[PDB]
Amino acid sequence: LGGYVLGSAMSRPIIHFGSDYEDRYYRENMHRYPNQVYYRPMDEYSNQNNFVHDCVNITIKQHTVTTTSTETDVKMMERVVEQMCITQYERESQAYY
Amino acid sequence: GGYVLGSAMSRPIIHFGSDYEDRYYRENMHRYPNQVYYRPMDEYSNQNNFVHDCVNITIKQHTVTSTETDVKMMERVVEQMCITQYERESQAYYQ
Repeated sequence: LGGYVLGSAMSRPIIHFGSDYEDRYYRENMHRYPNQVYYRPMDEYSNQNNFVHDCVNITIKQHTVTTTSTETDVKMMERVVEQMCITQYERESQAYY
Repeated sequence: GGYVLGSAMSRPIIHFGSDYEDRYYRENMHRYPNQVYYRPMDEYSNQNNFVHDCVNITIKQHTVTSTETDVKMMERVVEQMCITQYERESQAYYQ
């Protein structure tokens, strides 16, 4: 809780699954998940653990509100958001110090 | 085949959107494997096909060798280890 900011677009990561169905589904459908994440702006209480934790949590919540679907899409959304939040951390911390 | 087994590595930190899953991993991460199988780096490798192959072969090896929760967790762990292995291998390969 504390104010989040919507980050700039980034290229969507390719997420890999051991199941052939899901692996292909992601390749074909990745263009439909967001390519931006909401995050808590970096300050003295921030570290990589809580930055990504907070980012994944709020981004997933906001996407539910914004979308006003399937089990498969939920699973994949969460994985792409985590990878994007890690990128966002690298962006915000290589700009903080 | 043409795969190798990697050295054991620190288990990855992974965050989940569900509070339950997020805590389950925290508490049960030590019971997923801490090494992956992968296609060793050569002039055809890049991050995408390396991770693709490593996830495919490692998951297949552990299927041959679960709750829905553990299967999800396992895949996330393997993918992060595969990404870390790529970083290690490509750094060495370009020397």
